[PDB]
Amino acid sequence: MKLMIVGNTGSGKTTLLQLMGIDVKDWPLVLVWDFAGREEFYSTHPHFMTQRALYLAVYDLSKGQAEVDAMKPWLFNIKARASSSPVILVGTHLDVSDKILLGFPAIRDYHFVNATEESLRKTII
Ligand SMILES: Nc1nc2c(ncn2[C@@H]2O[C@H](COP(=O)(O)OP(=O)(O)O)[C@@H](O)[C@H]2O)c(=O)[nH]1
Repeated sequence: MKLMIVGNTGSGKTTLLQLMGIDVKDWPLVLVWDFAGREEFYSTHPHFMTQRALYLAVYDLSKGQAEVDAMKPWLFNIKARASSSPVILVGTHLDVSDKILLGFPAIRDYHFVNATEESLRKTII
């Protein structure tokens, strides 16, 4: 369960959390979301978490075609949250390797990267 530490900027939130723009920690049940202020707490209304989200669904492409299949449930939950929500599939680990669901969200594009060096970055719109 969650502990949400809310208050205007400057109130003591971060210093209080002595107890042990958004800072999510685990406090050893074991609980902590620490919000800098008003703007940051507003941003996490469920409306925004579901409806103003652009998703990168990232998978490791060198395990095979069961990790494009471990991903279908992600794509199904992404759809449960909001069914119009854009998704960009990215398989990583191109450098190390020898399928793409036409129920699923609006899959915007799909890339094959080596996530480790410069060569997607513009498709992110
Ligand atoms: N060769 C190669 N290694 C990668 C690539 N992407 C991630 N890695 C490595 O694989 C591991 C994956 O870790 P990480 O980036 O933390 O994965 P995360 O759990 O999804 O956040 C790291 O050691 C990376 O150095 C890639 O595209 N190519």
